[PDB]
Amino acid sequence: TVDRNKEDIDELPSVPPSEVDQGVLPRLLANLVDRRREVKKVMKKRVQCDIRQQALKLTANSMYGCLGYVNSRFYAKPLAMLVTNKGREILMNTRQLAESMNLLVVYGDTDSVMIDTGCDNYADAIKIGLGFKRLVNERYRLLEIDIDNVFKKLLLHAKKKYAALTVNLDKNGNGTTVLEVKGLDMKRREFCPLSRDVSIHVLNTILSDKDPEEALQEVYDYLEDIRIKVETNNIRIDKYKINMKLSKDPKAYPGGKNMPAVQVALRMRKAGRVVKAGSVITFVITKSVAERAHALNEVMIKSNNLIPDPQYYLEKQIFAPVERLLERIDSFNVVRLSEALGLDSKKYFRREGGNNNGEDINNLQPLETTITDVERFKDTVTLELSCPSCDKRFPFGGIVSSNYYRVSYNGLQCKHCEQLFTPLQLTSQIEHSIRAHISLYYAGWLQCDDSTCGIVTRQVSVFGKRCLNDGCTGVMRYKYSDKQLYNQLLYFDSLFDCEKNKKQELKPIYLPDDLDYPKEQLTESSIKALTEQNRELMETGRSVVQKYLNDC
Amino acid sequence: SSSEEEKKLYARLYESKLSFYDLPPQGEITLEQFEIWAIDRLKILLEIESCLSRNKSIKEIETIIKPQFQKLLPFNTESLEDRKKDYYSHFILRLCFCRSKELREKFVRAETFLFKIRFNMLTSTDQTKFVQSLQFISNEEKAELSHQLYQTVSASLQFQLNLNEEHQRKQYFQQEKFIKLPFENVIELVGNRLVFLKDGYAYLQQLNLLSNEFASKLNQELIKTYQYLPRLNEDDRLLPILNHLSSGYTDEINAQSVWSEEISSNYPLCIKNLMEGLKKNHHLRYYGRQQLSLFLKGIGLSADEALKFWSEAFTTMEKFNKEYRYSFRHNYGLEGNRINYKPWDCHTILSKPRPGRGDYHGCPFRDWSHERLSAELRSMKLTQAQIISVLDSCQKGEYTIACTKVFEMTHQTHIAHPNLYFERSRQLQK
Amino acid sequence: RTMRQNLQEASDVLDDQIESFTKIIQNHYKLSPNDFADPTIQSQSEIYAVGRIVPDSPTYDKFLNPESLSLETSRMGGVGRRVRLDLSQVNELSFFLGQIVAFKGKNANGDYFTVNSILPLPYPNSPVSTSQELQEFQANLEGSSLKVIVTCGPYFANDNFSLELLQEFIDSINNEVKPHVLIMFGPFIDITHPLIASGKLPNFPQFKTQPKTLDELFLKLFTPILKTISPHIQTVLIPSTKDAISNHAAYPQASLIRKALQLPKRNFKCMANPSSFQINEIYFGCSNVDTFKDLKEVIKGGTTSSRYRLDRVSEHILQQRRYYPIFPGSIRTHISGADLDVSYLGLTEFVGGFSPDIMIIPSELQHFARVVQNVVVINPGRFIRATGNRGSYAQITVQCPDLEDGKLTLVEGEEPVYLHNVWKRARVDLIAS
DNA sequence: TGTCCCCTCGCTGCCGCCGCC
RNA sequence: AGGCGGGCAGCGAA
Ligand code: SF4
Repeated sequence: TVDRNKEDIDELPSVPPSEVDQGVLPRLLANLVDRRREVKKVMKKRVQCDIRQQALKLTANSMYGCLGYVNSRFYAKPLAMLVTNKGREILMNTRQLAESMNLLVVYGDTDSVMIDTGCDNYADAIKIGLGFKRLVNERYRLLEIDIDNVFKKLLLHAKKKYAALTVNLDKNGNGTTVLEVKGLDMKRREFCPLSRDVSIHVLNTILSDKDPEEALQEVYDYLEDIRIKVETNNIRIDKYKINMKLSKDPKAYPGGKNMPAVQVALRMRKAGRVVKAGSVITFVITKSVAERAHALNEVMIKSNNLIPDPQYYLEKQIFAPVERLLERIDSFNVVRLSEALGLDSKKYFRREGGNNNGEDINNLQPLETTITDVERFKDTVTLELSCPSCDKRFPFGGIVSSNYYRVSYNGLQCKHCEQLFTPLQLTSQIEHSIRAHISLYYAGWLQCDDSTCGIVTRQVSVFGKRCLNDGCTGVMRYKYSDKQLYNQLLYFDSLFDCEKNKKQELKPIYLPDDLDYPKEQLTESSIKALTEQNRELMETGRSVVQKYLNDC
Repeated sequence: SSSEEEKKLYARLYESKLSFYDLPPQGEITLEQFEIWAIDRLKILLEIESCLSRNKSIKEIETIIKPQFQKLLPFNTESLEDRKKDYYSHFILRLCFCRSKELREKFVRAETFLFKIRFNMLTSTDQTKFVQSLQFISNEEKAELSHQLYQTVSASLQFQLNLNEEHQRKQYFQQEKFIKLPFENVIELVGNRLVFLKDGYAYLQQLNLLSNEFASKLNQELIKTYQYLPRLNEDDRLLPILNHLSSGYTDEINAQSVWSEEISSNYPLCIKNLMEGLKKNHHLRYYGRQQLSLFLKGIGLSADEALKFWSEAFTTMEKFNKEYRYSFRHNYGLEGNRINYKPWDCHTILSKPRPGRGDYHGCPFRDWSHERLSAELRSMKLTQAQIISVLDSCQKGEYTIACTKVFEMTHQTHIAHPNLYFERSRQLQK
Repeated sequence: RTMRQNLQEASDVLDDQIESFTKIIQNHYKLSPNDFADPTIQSQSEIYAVGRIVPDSPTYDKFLNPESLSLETSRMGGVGRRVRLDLSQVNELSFFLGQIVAFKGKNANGDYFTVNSILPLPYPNSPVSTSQELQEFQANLEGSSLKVIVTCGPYFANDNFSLELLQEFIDSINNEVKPHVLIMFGPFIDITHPLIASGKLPNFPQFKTQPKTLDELFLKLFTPILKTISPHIQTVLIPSTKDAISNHAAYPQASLIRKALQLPKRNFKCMANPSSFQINEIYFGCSNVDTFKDLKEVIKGGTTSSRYRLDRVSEHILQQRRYYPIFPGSIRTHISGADLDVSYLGLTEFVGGFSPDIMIIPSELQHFARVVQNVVVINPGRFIRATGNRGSYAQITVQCPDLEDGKLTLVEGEEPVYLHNVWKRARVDLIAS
């Protein structure tokens, strides 16, 4: 169904229109979705059927994945490009729709959004969620969105890593909480079960409804209790295991003298164990790091008399994971955490403040760069744009909030008519504004310094700076100074520079009292994602300005 | 003007590797290159001025500034871009520094000294080529006066070119050419008697004459540029840059003596600990390295002598040059932003992390056990009452007070700086 | 050069115009510098005054009358002061703003310069060529006459981007007309085009890859069409200040980069605005700013008014020896304008002081071809009209030079040289596009 | 005969290199 | 000893 350029696999086709008959791929995928839905209706034996439904989901996902496998007999790179393109588009539209209803999206990941409902109860947020679902499902015939989980408290550590308290309803309207984690140092196999258990206890304590400082004190008490237990070796060895699977043969690792699992695998191979590529290496650091790592089975032998090193664990397996866990938590004293775990507090003191700056008089700083861009572009006028379709005129202000244009994932969009600016329809307007300003500059209007004369003319005397009024002593100067025109061109350049837009260093286009003041302000993550998604359009709009900045 | 004409005019302008900066440059360069080149030459010139204000020797000065040549304004290169960098930077600074007489004096002094250096690393063939590019005497006239000229210039050759052997001096004199000039232009050499003087003419020590002529011509051109500046006051681009650049202006202790008892007797306890740990382990760790290096810099150890001492204490040269030479030169502020780092005082030393096993930095009055400190005091012939006194001072956290007590018993009372300790100990012997 | 406007350099060039024309008038009329005095001060004696026509008030009404003009003296002549003009004693005149004039009068009272006679500026000399050059050009032409076509922009209507009539024109010049040199003026991609101004750039199904900038629009929409031009026809482009493909928005305007336009070296050349060049013995003076429409005269006298306006404009320009003598330049209220780079009016003057054999200044007025002061003036008009109807282009046919027919006049002197007689040998036909 | 499990993004630890305070 | 820049390898996640 999709017409594509077979001479260049990197060129992206467009969606085939409605009149083309449903094809082969959508039909097969619909059948597979029906099968998995029937399996889920069977769910509603349970664990075995869950294996069944996740296998069917994996089959459905592979039906898309092999559109990106090079050695697949049905390799179609443009297809996978287009599916990912549309997926990102729907994520962008969903987030923008969320902002349209004054809703706080706190995260999103490739098919999902997380919305802070501002509610202290379950049903209050559920009503908003159902309204959101109804509003979004109307946009698509077969795409449908649905509530997956409800989190009473959400802790976002970083990208792909977060922990939450899932609200699970019961038969008789009863609601229970369950700790759900994704991608953290807990869920890893490189981290010991001891780290897992203590981190589970820490998150259970923080996300529970207790006084924040009291929560931190309880966590600290737990922490030095574990410190004493680890130091005295009063813990069963089994909780010390570290798992790391080697993708390559332990002979083919160049810097394997540092990573310990390679040494453990070499010792196992010498001892008479079969270790190859893809094998999982389990080991324990005993008392360099790699030279003190030995397998569990060797360590479980009391005849060896191997005691795990409390120092390495108490630093890296425990302190760093908890420090990462509570980084964004209010009044998190990392120094107190290290003191509870007995680590050097000077190593952590430089992370809170970034250490002392340190500098002499650095005169490598031209006064051209030291001038703030805000004062440079203060004496400028905004760019004006006309929509090619609805002919509405709006001031463009970069990738920023406005009542007239949206920087959609595909490109610049008008709010009034929802049409998409082609790159030419924006570059031509940019060039028109630039040339109009240049022609006004070359109009050669002259202005007199004197305040009681102030006359503006295009007449110049053979004495250029002499005012043409009888006896006027004022200094005659150009009305459109080339400094002002350079400022305006630099403003047009800044409006299309990705870096400035991402740091939000663009001059606001509306004063707070303006009736056209944007009612919904873009989030920083949104601006970063958009400026990365429209990099080509921004760079072309900047190159148009650079056409006239190089000559100036 | 075309690119070919510009290249030809430039090759004519730099037929010699050095230039007198007579004809202003022709061409168009961006504001980026303008500001960058002006800043580069101003940095080199500020470094020459800082060296002058410390009364450093000429040889030391070129040793410091040769890498700055390789970095900022590389010389002795066939690249046209570098030569134009030099020319436009000189004329840009000419524009910037002509506003006041003091600025003109500073600029001409620094530029003439830079000319002296640049003529110094230029080779004798290249020096002859530049000088030829002030009348040279013929071969017969040199032969007639060969004995007197050789007598006049023998001492100068020996003391400047280090030609201690007489045969080398004679060979250099045979190839050396001379210029016939009157004594009124060479009076400074006439007073010192570095030039043979006959019939009112002085036979040229040519670098001094060249530098004096450079200074005179440069001052005249600076005055002329100041006259022409009001016409160039009309441009908005250059004026802020010129204003910014104008405001931008505004051994007894050697590698072997620090090992000797005479100098080590004036050390404090901490520096003795660092020195002894260095001797035992032939290597010191980062905080100890910086502490000892900054103390040695404070007591007057030169950068070259510090490098020799640090290299000999670390008994390969490859890893040394790779990893420690830059640190030991950067402590002296010769690279980066060139920070002449102040030696750590006792508060800075006590603010550093506490030393561990193998770490020798810090304060012994804080980091050592009372037993080890007491033994070190018995090694200094301190009586038991004195030991109890310094231990009482240490127990209260007054480590500086304990060090001051140790100074007084072993030899404005309070000492809060190891370099102050060393200086007062040296004064007590002076 | 760069987009810089310096007031002092502007004033220096403005003064230099007066100074040079004062020297020229003194040389031609055999007058001593003592005969020239300051007209801004009271004098009891008639004097010669040279200056620039300027309004009596710096903030002036758009319409001017002979009672509302003034004269601008040079720095040396009258300390740059401006004095009112009294034209009651002269009956026939034609003045415009920015004109340089040579005058005879007396300042009777101090506040007015009473005009008694005007000194007509001498017409500059015509180019000359030797016998060997003319014989070589005759051999080049192989007996046949010389054919040149001049076309001016814009090349497409205001409601479409179609260039089919361009295809028909190229077909004609390739297969039937077969000229020697083709001259095309700008703007090619006009920046004042209405769809371009409003951004209504449509998706073009005829390009595999849609253009993203107006320069790419030119490379995809003009360039392949200009490639269809035959190799045997040499072509020249003279840009205008309204070209979107040009990064030089001032007059005078530098030549466009032929490599930037992707267009082959085999038969294509790009010249500046203004420009002057030779095809065989011919002289061209080409400027792409509308002086005919913009020049607004102040006229007295029945005889002067009874003359053709175009002839008067041509005489004014030939006397001024610069292609756009009006100062300040015209503006379009802001949309566009003359965009005079007053610092560089020197490039706008006649090259070498010669009157061009053929003077071509495109104008928005009706196409015309006239002979004024032995100089032919051509305006082929816009290749297309606003409504898209057929425009016009001019074909210039010049007879092959021959020393025996006598149409070339010999110039007396030790060096035997021959003036070109263009108006005797050139037929200009304005063809509907 | 010889195969495979989408790339791509962001996160953490380790290793070697470079400049700096 | 510390922050940054580019490179490799290991791994959790969409
Ligand atoms: S008090 Fe100061 S000088 Fe004395 S040992 Fe301690 S750190 Fe060194």
